[PDB]
Amino acid sequence: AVCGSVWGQNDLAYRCRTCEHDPTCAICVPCFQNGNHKDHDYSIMYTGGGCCDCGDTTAWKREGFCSRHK
Ligand SMILES: [Zn+2]
Ligand SMILES: [Zn+2]
Ligand SMILES: [Zn+2]
Repeated sequence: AVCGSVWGQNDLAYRCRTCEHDPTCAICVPCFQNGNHKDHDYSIMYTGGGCCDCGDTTAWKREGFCSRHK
């Protein structure tokens, strides 16, 4: 249902300003790759570590969920 990926400080992840509900939101690289963000305002970057928001309706717009957590 909600991605259980976690990553550390020096691990890349994705922000998407089109899909996020808060600037602190982020999704893991595989969730980004398996979703649809063309023409979105997204950036690969470091986030200080985190837990993936893919699948969480409180953190991420449903249209931005990957195929595996939709
Ligand atoms: Zn997006
Ligand atoms: Zn994920
Ligand atoms: Zn996902």
